[PDB]
Amino acid sequence: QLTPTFYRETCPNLFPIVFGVIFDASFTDPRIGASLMRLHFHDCFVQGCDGSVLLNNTDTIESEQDALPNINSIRGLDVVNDIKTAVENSCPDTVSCADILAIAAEIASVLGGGPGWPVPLGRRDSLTANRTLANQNLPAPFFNLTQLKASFAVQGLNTLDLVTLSGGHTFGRARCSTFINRLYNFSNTGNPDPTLNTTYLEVLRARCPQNATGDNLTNLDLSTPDQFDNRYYSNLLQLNGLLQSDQELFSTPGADTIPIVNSFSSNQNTFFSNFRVSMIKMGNIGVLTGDEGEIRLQCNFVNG
Ligand code: HEM
Ligand SMILES: [Ca+2]
Ligand SMILES: [Ca+2]
Repeated sequence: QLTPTFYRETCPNLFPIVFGVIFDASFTDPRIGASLMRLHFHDCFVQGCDGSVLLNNTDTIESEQDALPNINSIRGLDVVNDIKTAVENSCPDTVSCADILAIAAEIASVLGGGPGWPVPLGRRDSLTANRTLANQNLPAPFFNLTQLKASFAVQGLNTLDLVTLSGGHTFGRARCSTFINRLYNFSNTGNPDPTLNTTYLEVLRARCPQNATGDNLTNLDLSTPDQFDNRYYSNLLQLNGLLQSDQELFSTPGADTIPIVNSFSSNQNTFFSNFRVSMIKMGNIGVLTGDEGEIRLQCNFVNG
């Protein structure tokens, strides 16, 4: 039974240590926060929030890091190991990698202006990984509302939960290819997605030609690119949602989620509160406790 003081005696100043690490790691990278959060997300949806995603390729394991949604996309496993190293120098093999990811996501929010909350801890690391599962569990951006809702149900999350965690896109980056299909030829129609702001449609065609020498980066939130706030929901009202799965929350005739987007864009505090709740719920998926699993000494390889 996960408890926020699971380390009260075991690792007294756990939080202070990891907080410091993530803070210095931002002196040169104002994106590591968003990167760390999304990392905790990709862990939970596959096999459970058990760090299974941080495992590298072995003669015995085929890393999830090579699945369609992970390859050439997720980042920051480096800053992740720096945390482990510093935590170990204080609490020799007592804190799990799994928990470290969960603590990073909360700290990231606080460090970006967003809300905070007491993180329940006590999970244990796994001994396996599942690449194929990864491909069939993480939602893709070209999914329609029906599809998105179903993917969250598999995890035990509802419609509110879906629209609430999408707020994570209030900061961070995304490569051209992930949304370019709605810039020139949507649905084989030869024309741009009719639900994308025309002004933005230009700025975007600028950053993402119809053929260049590679994938350029662009902010998920044109309003407040690095700050955690309800701007992401406001943007939807003016058709400025970057990804296809973002806009669909508001521009899907019929809706169900529309009143919720409206609700949030109005009262940021309201949005903030559902979040704290939703993040806790997600951090409880397929957890390993008590004597299950182990305490990894190095987050990239299993003990031995
Ligand atoms: C509901 C389905 C979701 C879809 C379809 C989705 C899709 C994406 C895609 C395609 C990218 C960017 C393209 C790339 O860089 O390769 C991305 C980035 C991001 N997503 Fe999501 N995402 C989803 C849910 C979430 C959730 C639940 C969170 C966390 C609460 C989240 C947090 C982020 C962050 C912070 C980034 C950028 C991180 C960075 O800059 O490295 N996403 N997402
Ligand atoms: Ca996992
Ligand atoms: Ca923002």
